[PDB]
Amino acid sequence: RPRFSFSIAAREGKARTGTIEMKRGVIRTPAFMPVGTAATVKALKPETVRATGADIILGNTYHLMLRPGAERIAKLGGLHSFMGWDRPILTDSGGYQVMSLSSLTKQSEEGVTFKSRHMLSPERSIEIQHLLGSDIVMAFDECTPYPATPSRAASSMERSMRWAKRSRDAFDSRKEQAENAALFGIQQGSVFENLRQQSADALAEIGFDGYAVGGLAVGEGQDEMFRVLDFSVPMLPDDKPHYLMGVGKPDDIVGAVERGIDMFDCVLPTRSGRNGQAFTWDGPINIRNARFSEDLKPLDSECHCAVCQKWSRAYIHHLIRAGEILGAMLMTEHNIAFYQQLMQKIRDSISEGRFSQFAQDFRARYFA
Amino acid sequence: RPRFSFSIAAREGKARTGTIEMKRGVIRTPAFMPVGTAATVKALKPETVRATGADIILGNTYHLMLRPGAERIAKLGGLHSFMGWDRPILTDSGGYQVMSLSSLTKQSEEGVTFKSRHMLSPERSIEIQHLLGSDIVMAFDECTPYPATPSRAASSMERSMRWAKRSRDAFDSRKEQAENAALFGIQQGSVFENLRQQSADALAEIGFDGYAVGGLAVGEGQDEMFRVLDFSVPMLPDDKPHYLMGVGKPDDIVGAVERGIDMFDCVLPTRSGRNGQAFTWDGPINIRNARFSEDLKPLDSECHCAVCQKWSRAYIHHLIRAGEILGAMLMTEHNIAFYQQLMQKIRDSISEGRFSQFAQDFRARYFA
Ligand SMILES: Nc1nc(=O)c2cc3nc(NCCN4CCCCC4)[nH]c3cc2[nH]1
Ligand SMILES: Nc1nc(=O)c2cc3nc(NCCN4CCCCC4)[nH]c3cc2[nH]1
Ligand SMILES: [Cl-]
Ligand SMILES: [Cl-]
Ligand SMILES: [Zn+2]
Ligand SMILES: [Zn+2]
Repeated sequence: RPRFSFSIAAREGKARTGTIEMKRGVIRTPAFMPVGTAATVKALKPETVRATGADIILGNTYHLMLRPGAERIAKLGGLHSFMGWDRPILTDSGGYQVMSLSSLTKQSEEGVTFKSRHMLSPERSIEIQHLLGSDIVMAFDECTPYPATPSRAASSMERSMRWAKRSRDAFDSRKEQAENAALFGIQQGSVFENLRQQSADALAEIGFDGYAVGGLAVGEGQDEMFRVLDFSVPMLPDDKPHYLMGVGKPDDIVGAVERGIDMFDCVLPTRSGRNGQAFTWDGPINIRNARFSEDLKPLDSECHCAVCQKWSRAYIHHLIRAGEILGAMLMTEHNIAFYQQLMQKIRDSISEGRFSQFAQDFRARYFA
Repeated sequence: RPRFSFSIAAREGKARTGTIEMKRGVIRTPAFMPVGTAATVKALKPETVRATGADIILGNTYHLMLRPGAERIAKLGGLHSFMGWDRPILTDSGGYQVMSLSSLTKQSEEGVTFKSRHMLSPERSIEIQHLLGSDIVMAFDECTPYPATPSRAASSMERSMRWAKRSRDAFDSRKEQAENAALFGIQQGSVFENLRQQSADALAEIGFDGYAVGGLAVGEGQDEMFRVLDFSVPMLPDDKPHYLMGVGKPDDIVGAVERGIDMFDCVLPTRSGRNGQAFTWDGPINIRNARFSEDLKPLDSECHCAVCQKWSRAYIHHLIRAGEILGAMLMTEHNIAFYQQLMQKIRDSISEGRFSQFAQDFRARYFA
């Protein structure tokens, strides 16, 4: 198996479908990555994550470096062995989470020091991801807060680009990592076209295996996110994967694919599952609602998941009302399966040249 | 398949091993029943409960009548369909739980009224268990508090015996229930030999499919519980199953089998699993302890369960420390599997006439 090979099998407008081949497996694109921040996709065994159709999951440098620790995970045989997931794992670099979750931060050209006292930098981030045994390593960046003035966005993006080069160099210096893993760069520039262009130029000059659109899904809303994607995605190399970080709701995913995105991750299906929200083709439902107390239908009428084959809305309603762990388990498995089925329909429709019609049909029903 | 047929295949001293055949499946005895109070064995899919080796699970009249409701479960197709467990279910009658969990109770010859305002009586308890579709129905009784004076124990036991007859009559009046389910009586009498005898006599005169030893595991401790079992179990009909309610720790189970008990239920493996206690052949361990943070061994070195085949102590330690649902799932599956393996070893050793040696070996190692 190759270290990293991206093939585009079909296109429709800006949308693409294909595969990334890696040593630990094949990733079908457009891809959705379930989030496994604490070395677990919450409430699911890895075998169940795979059963839903997931090809790859997301982990986090920031969380794992704090608990259980990067050196510790390496001593225990690496993240794959530790959590029992043998397929590809993409790890975020800490760039976002250090600023989102830390009680106090000190930012400088060297990197970021923070209180959980720890340090992250391009070099340390890449080293941690090496110790974890990540398959797709993210460059260490800064997710510019929204909104930002053009000047603040510019200085932030420029620092990220210097950090991108340091990330590239650190990754390339570690022979085993360079041989077995892939490195993605992260575009910044807030909502500004000229900065997005400068960022894309800088990343392409360095050269990466894939390119993430960073700095979005940070409160700007779908209209603005789509506006920025409209000009930002075409700036990235066409022949490499495009990864939209932290997106999103089903309609966000469809629109982002229409704009050239190949990869997604989001806590929504897992988190909202635990909170009682189930995704269906007719839009989300809250299973806690009294209207479901005697509803014998599955969560979704078409869904092929094991939950929908076996249990009723009424039962899951009871479980979630009761605070039962099995409620969280079943809701989560269903939601992750729903997300994977969405990605499968997207892939199939692009392959068949009917993605535009799929997007239209999807929205008409989902938002009816 | 028969409604109810108990066969004893082998004996050693007071210990027996055999099978109960019922319409929904065979129960190997001595049997351990995982507890499923809220219509779920906490943190496990029914398929996982079955995978551990369980033949039958326990449900509760008291909890289910309050949430989601007995009529509601019947409208939804019965408890088996509702929760997705198609094998036998034994339901406790509410006799214990109404007094243990209710905020206020009023006790009379008719039954018990309580605040969650509801009513339980022999007739209502049997009706609820009918609506649930229970396979083994428990008589509605009173679990005498411990300690009790001989006179208080006597009056309590006598009321339970009158309630046992009312339970028998209510069950027999419902043709579908009498055709498809079994009814067990519950012996009371606290710690007093003469009262236990009077209770056994009363139950045998009425006639039941099985006989539970009630009124124990209520704070008396193992020495006293065993002392009472020594004289109480031989009073019950030899040719019917003997069920010790609410027991217990592994050593309690072994000693109770040595005293003629065929059936057990306890929340210990599930509850203590969630709390970080794992059962092993060398005694329980608390997986949260720092000593496990880098321990690559499975929870137990011999255990055949899926958890022990795949994950380390170190990983489970991390999960439980982090409050992750998967931690609860894995600990629970392992503990329930451990309990089932204990029952299998008990069954095999009695079958082979080496149970005494097994009990000795078990204790020497478990308590080393
Ligand atoms: N290294 C790095 N750089 C980014 O610019 C970035 C940008 C991101 N934007 C998000 N948004 C997450 C949105 N999420 C939606 C569901 C509820 C929780 C928040 N996650 C991100 C992660 C990111 N990681
Ligand atoms: N109907 C009925 N009658 C009883 O005499 C009875 C006696 C019981 N004794 C227990 N003890 C439960 C012990 N358990 C150990 C693990 C922690 C929680 C308490 N459960 C019982 C249930 C019972 N149910
Ligand atoms: Cl997210
Ligand atoms: Cl118990
Ligand atoms: Zn489903
Ligand atoms: Zn095990």
